[PDB]
Amino acid sequence: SWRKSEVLAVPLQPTLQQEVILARMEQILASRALTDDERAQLLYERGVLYDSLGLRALARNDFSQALAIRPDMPEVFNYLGIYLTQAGNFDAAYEAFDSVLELDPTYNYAHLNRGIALYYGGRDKLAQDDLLAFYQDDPNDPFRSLWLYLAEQKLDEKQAKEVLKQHFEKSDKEQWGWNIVEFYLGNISEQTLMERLKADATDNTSLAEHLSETNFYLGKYYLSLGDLDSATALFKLAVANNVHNFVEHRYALLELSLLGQD
Amino acid sequence: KSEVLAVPLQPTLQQEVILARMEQILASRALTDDERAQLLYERGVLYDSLGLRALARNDFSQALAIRPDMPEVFNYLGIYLTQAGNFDAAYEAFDSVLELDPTYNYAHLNRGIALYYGGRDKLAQDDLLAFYQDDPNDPFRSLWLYLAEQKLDEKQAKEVLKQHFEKSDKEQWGWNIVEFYLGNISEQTLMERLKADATDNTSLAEHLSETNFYLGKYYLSLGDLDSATALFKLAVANNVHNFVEHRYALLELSLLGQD
Repeated sequence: SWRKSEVLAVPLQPTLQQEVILARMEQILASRALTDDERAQLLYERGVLYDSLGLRALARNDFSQALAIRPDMPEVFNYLGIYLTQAGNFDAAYEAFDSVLELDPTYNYAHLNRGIALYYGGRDKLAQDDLLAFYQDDPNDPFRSLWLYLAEQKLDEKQAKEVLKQHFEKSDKEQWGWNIVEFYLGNISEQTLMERLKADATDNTSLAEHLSETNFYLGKYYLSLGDLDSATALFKLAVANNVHNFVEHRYALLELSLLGQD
Repeated sequence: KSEVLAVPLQPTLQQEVILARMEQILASRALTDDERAQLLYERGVLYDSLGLRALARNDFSQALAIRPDMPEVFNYLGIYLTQAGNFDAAYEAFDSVLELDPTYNYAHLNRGIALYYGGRDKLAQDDLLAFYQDDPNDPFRSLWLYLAEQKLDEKQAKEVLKQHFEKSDKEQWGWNIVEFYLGNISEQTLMERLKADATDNTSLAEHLSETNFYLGKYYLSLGDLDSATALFKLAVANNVHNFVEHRYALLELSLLGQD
């Protein structure tokens, strides 16, 4: 009923170019004219594309095949750890991100992703160490502050908001996601946030991507207030955008999976 | 509040396992032309069901090149032509379907829909009446016939819908939507019945996909573009890629966006 009043995108669809590329990849992979390094590479690329299309099992199959050809692929263990997190296997996810960082200690995203895994794994203090490390590599990225806030808020919400406020204040305030931060701080209404979101989006994909991020963070906000019905609706609304490779899409599905259990 | 939404449908592990296996079989020289054609068709159907309609059309076209007597393939190719807005070419594809196989009934539904979208409502009504006649208890056949008749004569279209409802067993869930069309119940009541009838996330998504399309068409026919647009997006958000209502919610949204 209320759903007709929401800010909504057309759920994202595969593009023709993406489909053309997958068709060509099938043909090249089928041919006998690739060296192992060229194969491992192409399998990784196809895996990234399939993940981006929401086909995470086909992505996993490709990543794993590439890894068996070329073991030195932090990029693959990264995806594998994300998928373990999405599956609720946090212990194994930690071991995957540990492998990422042993192969390549500069592969940053493993801190983000291991942090998220630790968060969902109930290890808030350790999550903060990884998410702080990630934040430090780019303090202007509002999503890094949002994740650090999430990891501090169960323990000390008051302090979490003080920290988030400090992060917002230090930042250049340029990237759109700081709006989500201002909503979390109580500076703006949800109406103001949604207005700002529609105003910023200029086509369907930018709209879908804002709604995927924003509805996930609104979902977590309501969830942490104990409003399960709003949280649920908001996670569903996030996923409806079909931004398959966003962290917020992944963990919106995860949060829905957790609400479905209880 | 959350119960009027489904979790958007996702590929299942089995669907992805089947695709991976299909790739390796197609890469082999183990297939006769007839086996290859069939496997290509099957992959195409799966691709289609996952929303990967260009990969599907690739498989379908290749299958047809190997085995030209495939009404099944022309039917999908017709559907894609309708989705793409190429209604004349769509009519020709469905013509080929029916010339290869006059009993390929769904071609009449699909050509009907294509004629509707192509603005040929009287021609669309011949195909949709014929499709109706083949299964009068299928509410969706009455809904599409109604949609086609209502632009020409709304009073008459309603009176035929009313007779179709009356004559039907009124069992299938789609008759609820017909009841809303007929003015018997409120939209809220429809959505309450939908929630009560769905059993799990996939049937909820499938109901929401159908229902939101027909609600969107109702609003669109009243000139309420905003409600329509929301409803069509809400239909698509279910990810029921292979439903008529999904395909044409997407088409309607492309027509609305073109404006």
